[PDB]
Amino acid sequence: IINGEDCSPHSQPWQAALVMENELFCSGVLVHPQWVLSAAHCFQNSYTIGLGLHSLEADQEPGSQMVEASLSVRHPEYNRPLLANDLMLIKLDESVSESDTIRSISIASQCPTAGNSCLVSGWGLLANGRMPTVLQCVNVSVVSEEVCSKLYDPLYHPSMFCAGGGQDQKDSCNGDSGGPLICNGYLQGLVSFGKAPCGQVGVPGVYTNLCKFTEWIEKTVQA
Amino acid sequence: GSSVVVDTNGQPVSNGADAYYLVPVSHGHAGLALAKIGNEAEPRAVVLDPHHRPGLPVRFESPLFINIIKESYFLNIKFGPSSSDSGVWDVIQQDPIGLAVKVTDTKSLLGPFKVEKEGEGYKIVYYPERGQTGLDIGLVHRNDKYYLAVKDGEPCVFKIRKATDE
Ligand SMILES: [Cl-]
Ligand SMILES: [Cl-]
Repeated sequence: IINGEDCSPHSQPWQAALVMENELFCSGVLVHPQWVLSAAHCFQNSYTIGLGLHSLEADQEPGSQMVEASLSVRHPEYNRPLLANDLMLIKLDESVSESDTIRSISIASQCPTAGNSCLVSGWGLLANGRMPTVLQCVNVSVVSEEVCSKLYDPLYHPSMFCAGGGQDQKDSCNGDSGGPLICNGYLQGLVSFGKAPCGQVGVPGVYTNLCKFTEWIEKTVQA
Repeated sequence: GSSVVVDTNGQPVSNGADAYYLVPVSHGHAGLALAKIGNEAEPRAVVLDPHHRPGLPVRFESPLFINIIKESYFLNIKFGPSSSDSGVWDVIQQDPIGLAVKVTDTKSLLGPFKVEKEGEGYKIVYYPERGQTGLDIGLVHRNDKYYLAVKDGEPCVFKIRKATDE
């Protein structure tokens, strides 16, 4: 997260840390008591997931849980076209009890509105190139489909939308992949990809356009 | 595919943030360098040079907001610091080498390389058009130099050493 600040502790209780030998490599978003949504590019054959976290040390976070998952489903059109359809659903080996620090979030059914200010949270790199010790929060604004396709064609696809690129240089960065973009109370996007380096004026990041997938997500969760 | 690329200490190779030596597993005496090819006056081709080890360090970059690299990712590979796009690898037809690894000053959003497990280490594979079929990067001996170039089925195998000696 570039140019953001510590989230208020546990203010993003749907946030999931995917960790590999105790290091975070992606986030995810709890969308049901037994399912975390993440970027398809974060796929692994199995997961250790951290829920209820703020710092990444579970032993220092009352209410947190470190849970195992083996099953995940990438969207069947992931990466056709390249980078597109970037979402997958991870099935937790058991459902979690929701509380005030571990809770799922509803997915937006309407598509993003150009111009709207939204929030992104994650534990990826800061402006100075280091990893933060606690979850970072930043606002970024949805860019219009016209600007997004202009900057990213031929790789712009409507399974994506752009946000950020402002003079304020607020953006996602490496390690933020898979985590949430929240608009107007709902999960609108997942951090996906951008052109390096992060936090360039006039270059927005790209997020999975979840309003396109609500049916697949529901069907997958129910099957 | 879903395999994470690791360095010689077993840690995930980072996405762009760190530099690494590509160390040949059967030619540990040699290292990557730039040399002249055809009639050019500036050295723009990448060779395995017996005089330099561990050679020029590289960075592996993906547009994905993840800080690890998987073998299935399309990657740019580049010499130099992250802030520079002057040592970006591309594969360019050049006689009589063939499809030679060369350095350029422009980067696409998605590069055309993958790093894929091979033998005891990894080979570099070039995907013309970023399609499904990849061509192994191996060595072409010409004019007293060993040029990195396509040699499908005959990859130069490397291990990846984080460049903390600098
Ligand atoms: Cl070594
Ligand atoms: Cl010529």
